[PDB]
Amino acid sequence: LFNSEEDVVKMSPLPTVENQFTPTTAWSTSVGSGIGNFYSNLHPALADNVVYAADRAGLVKALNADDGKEIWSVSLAEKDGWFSKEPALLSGGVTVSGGHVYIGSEKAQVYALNTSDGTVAWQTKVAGEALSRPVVSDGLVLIHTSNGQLQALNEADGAVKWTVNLDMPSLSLRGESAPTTAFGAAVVGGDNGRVSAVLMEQGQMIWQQRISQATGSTEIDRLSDVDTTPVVVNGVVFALAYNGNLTALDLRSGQIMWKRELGSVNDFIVDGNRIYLVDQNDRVMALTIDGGVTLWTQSDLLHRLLTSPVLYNGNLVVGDSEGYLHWINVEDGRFVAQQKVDSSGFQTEPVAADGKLLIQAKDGTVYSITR
Amino acid sequence: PTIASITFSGNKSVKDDMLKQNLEASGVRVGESLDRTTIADIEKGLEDFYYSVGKYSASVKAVVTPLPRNRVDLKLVFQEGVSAEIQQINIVGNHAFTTDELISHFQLRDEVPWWNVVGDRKYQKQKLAGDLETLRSYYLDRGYARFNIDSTQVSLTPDKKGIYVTVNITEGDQYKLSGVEVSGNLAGHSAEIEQLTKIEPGELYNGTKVTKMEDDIKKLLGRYGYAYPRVQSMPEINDADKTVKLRVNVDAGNRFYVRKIRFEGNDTSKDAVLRREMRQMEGAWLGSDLVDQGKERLNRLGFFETVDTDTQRVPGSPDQVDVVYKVKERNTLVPRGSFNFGIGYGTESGVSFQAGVQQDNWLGTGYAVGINGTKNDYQTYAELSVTNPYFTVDGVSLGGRLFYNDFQADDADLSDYTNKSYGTDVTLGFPINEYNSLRAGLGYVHNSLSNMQPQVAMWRYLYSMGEHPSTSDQDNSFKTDDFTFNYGWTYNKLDRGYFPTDGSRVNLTGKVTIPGSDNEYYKVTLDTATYVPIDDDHKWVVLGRTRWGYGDGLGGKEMPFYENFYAGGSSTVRGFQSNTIGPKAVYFPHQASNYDPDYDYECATQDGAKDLCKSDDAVGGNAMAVASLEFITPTPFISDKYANSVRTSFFWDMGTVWDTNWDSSQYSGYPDYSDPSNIRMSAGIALQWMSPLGPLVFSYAQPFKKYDGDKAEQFQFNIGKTW
Amino acid sequence: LERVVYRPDINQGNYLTANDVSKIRVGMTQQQVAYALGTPLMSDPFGTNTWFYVFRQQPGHEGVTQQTLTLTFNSSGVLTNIDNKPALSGN
Amino acid sequence: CSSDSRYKRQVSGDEAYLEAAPLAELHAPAGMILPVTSGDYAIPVTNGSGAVGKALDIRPPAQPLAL
Amino acid sequence: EVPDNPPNEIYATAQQKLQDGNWRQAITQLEALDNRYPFGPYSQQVQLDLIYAYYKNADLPLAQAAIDRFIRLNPTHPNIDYVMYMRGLTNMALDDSALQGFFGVDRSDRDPQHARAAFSDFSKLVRGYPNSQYTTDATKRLVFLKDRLAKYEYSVAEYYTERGAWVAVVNRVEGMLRDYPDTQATRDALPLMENAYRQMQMNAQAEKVAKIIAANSS
Repeated sequence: LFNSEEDVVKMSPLPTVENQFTPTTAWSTSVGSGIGNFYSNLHPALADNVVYAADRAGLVKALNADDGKEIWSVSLAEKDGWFSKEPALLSGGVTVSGGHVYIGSEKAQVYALNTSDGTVAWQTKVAGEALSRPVVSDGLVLIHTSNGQLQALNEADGAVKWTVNLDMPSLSLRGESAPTTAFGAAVVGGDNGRVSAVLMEQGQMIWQQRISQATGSTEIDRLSDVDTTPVVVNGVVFALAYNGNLTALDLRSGQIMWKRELGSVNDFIVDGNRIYLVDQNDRVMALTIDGGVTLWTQSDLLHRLLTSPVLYNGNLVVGDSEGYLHWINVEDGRFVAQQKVDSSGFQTEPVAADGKLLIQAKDGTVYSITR
Repeated sequence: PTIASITFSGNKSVKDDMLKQNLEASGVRVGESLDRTTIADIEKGLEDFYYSVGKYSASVKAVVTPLPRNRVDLKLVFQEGVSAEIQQINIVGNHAFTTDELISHFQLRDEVPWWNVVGDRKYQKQKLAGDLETLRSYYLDRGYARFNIDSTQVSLTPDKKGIYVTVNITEGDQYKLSGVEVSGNLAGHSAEIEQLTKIEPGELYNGTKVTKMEDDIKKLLGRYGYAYPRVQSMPEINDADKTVKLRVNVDAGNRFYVRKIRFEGNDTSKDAVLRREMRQMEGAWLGSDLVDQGKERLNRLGFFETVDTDTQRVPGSPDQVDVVYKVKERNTLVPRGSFNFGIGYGTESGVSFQAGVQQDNWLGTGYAVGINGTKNDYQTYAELSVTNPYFTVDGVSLGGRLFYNDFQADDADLSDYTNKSYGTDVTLGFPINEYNSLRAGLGYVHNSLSNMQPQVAMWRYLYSMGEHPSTSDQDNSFKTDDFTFNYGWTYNKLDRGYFPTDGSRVNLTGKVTIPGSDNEYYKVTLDTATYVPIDDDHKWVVLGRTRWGYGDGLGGKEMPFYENFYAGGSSTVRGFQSNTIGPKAVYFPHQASNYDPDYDYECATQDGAKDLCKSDDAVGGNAMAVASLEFITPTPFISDKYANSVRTSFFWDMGTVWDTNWDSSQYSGYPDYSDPSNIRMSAGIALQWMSPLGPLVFSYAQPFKKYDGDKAEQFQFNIGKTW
Repeated sequence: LERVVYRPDINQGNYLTANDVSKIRVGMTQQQVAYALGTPLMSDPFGTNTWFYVFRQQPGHEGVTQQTLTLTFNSSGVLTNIDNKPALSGN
Repeated sequence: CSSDSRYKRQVSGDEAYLEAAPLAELHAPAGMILPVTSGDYAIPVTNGSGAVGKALDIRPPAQPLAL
Repeated sequence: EVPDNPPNEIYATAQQKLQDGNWRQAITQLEALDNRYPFGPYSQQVQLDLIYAYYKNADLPLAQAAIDRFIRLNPTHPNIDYVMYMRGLTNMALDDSALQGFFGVDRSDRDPQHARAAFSDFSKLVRGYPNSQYTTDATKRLVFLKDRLAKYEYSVAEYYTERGAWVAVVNRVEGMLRDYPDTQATRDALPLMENAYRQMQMNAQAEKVAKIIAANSS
């Protein structure tokens, strides 16, 4: 009847399976019901040979990072009190320093757990929900929110040191980026297509720079650029655009170092010399830090709804929405290897440390990978 | 090139009408100028339009062809990923209520449940722009006077199909209504105004309550003719003590006078037949509720598919209004006005049919005429009625009718006779209250009968009159001549539209003869439908309808069989055959009289027994009770809900008809009709749709309970009733 | 003629409470009278500079009450004559 | 379909307007002023000799036709 | 439905279809000639033909809309007199909803609104284009239609006289004396205001209308 008159703009076939080497799923665990029908950023974290997995129910799950063995764990969901039991809508990734592991939520709460035990150490009702990954700075925590506001919090007990409004458009895509803390400054990006830098105190600025090209009258062409956490090396910042353009920038001023063709991106990483980037067409490509000059570009994961990439074990790797992982060469853009791991949905970003590759798929399960 | 054509491929789930409009809103039109460059502006604008309708993932492709004079056809082809689906709805800073409670009141939804696929979760900013106020009104009703929507936010997934909305809030706190103060140019109405305003100071302050208090103040001033008051509402807020001392401030304006009453529409209705349905008079002070009662009277008359009122201020002068009653006439001006034709076409092989007219567009001094003619069984039944519901302009009414009936009892449950009756009525209606009527009238009837089959339920009456025909025979004659008081009563209030949604209708109609007439039964009938809008808004409705009847002989002379209550008319209870329900007749034996051996005449001892013999004929019964409980629903189609307003309804029909004079001890061998204990139930769906004729109805119903007499057809088409 | 039947409480003309009436004073110009009572719902077709006010009610089949209030002006539209009558009776 | 097959100019309504009322005047006596005859509803003394819609060629006038 | 021959040929077959009274196919062909050649030199001619082609075949609302379109797009043109005349004739005939009443039904008080629109638009015509070939027909229509309006207002004044809304009655009949007093319906209506004034007991006012109507016995 009508089923065939509806349409689905194509999501392209899977590329070359044949590989330089084969990876394997060294271990995996269930974490929750999780990202479910519900897209949000909740990648896990790793430190101290322990994986701080966390999942959207509100469950937090430390795992011994070599094993599908378990470490302290809690649910932060509302104690039901003869009312409607509400899941935390746990969100904004996972971050660890010192005595605490900090995790946002899609409601007012950011929860700090301890690293020593599963108890919530401090919780703070930040200004709108903590979609962004929290980041540490040796005594601060810095956060950004669905309402575009940035918050800075005091790492012992969660009191807000300062707030800043970064403005929002109608039809944002997230109202989310992590702050990045480099050369002593914060850099953050906001869905109006702006990136702003602050002096680590008082909420007072180093600059704003505005990345807002194409300027299409329709909001859907003009979701307004950055959500992706900007990053810095040598005080050279990088920022990038859902539509609009990637750019390298100064940090000391906000001056553009250079600007690049790269829209259709929500996800990237860098290294000591290069940019690696993924796309909403799910093209994947590499550039130099100077000038942002294209090192290589390839497109065989077209519309694969890929994750953010990471540099892992001397290759690139990326997650793929049918549950795959693709390993890609540093300099060639060829596929190095591929695997199927998830079977339920996978666009939440990879995490890599201690030579472990970790992902949390949708359907609330974590997989650990090695090659 | 001129765009000598434009062609559209796909465009699923968006109406072509808004696309056709959006082309013009984008500066492209049929026969406009074009070039291959401009197509890039056209297609992105259509993407922008689809983006603007929530088709955020959409894409457009544009195809251009030269016609032989190099004129161009622009075909347009349309691509989608199923757009604006919503992952989440989220509310932040909230403490007072879990967000499921709030979103349950949104028109938006997060997860359309396995329990119900009705509705959807496609976001639309037009819906959100209302739903934020549904949130705000919920919180103000609960009473959080300092509630603010803080920088409300919408976020859409990096795959452009997904959406979720986050409404940050500060709830503040819920405040009690510790004071109300009302001041201004009240024209002395304070003694009523504050009696709207009465509250216990501990009651909860409430945005809905203050909204209705404002509307009620505008209603009171409407009543007394302050039609366009300024009405202002301001809380004094004690945040420290968390209470509202509410203030309402009113400047009544002038007392408006209705300079003209204007009816626009009415193209068949003489202006008189709308203007007599006014309560509020031109050339008098307005009463807003009086005008609304006029609107309700125009609805109750039913001649109008819509009735709308603009109390337009007069140009060039203050404090005068014209009340424009815009109307749209039902039946679209079709000739012969409201018109009747029917076929009772159902599962039965034979059928009954009907014809007629009634609308007051007729001759002379402008009396109405309405005529009806029918066949059922082998009957002929036909009547003239002549009517003036405003015999004078008080709305005292006249109606007289002259009617002829013949029955030839070839089955159709028609008990075996030849029966004729021809009759007149003259009636005067008094409206004795705004929602009421009374009726008083002469009646006459001449009833003459032949071929009379001896029939207990009939013949018990006949011999309690005397001059019965012979039993053991059928070539049998009887006659009666009658003069009567015909009398009745009504209460009517219906928020009618055309098919009512609210209010009650009750009609009571009865008679008694003049003394010593060839009958002296009294007869009473009552008829009712009460309508209620479910959720108190008129679109979703439940109905309860009842009929009741009695007749018993005054000084003997029980009610004649030829006027008993039939039921099982498809108007009265569906599924049962038009006359079938209640008592079934029992014949006395005869071998035959006036009989054809090639043809069937029941309980002839040459075809049947020689002892008191049932048939599935029904003579109705002398007493009746009927109910329908009925559940009203629309039905979308290419004739969609709004464009055609087709009504359909489930119903629990219930019926019982019986004979309070059944001698259950004497004619005892048979089902006891003295008691209603054979109640009947049928469960049914009926569908009503309207045409240059009138309202057609298709009905389905089969019994829930069915007794031996209960002849039935599981569907029947029918038309009219009109009242 | 008349019978007991629900003649629907017909109002006619204008509202004339005492506190509205006593606003009239012979010095008034029509621009003032028009907000003293509200505008006159009746006026002379035949070209006398005259205004007519009726407060009339008919609370059913029984009872009729009427104030006539006739205002006539100097041709300038400045008032000169006032007449108030509660209605007579007769048929 | 059905049609009267001739005289395609006619009113679909009735011809009657051409006879159904004289322009019957009204003449107030001395001392009275008849109220002002109110603008748009006044109509001229027309030339007269123009045709009447019994016989007028209601066929829409011809523009100059060319390309 | 219709070929895309050269526009002169499509027009020739439109012309012919109208003269044949092939009204339905004619309307479809004029609509196609409009849509396929909306800006060409025939556009005005096509708009006039559309107006007639809606008015005949009694597609009156579409005629009224095509008239609006013509005036909006071409507020100056030698035959705008014909467009306003068609505005008139359309709104006039829009009262005469069917022939079934011919044996006696007085329609004069069914609805004023379209009669009043017809009148005011014929007024614009007769005042603006008195040299038109339509002007006499316009005037005869205006006289009838003005008396028809007066009949509707008189029907309202009758109703209110029978209800006894005597302020309503006087105000209506004074309205008729300001607007279109030179009508038979008003000359018959004035006794009804005399009655209205005298029932309202203002005999010193009523005698003025009594003297007026007595002086209009002749």
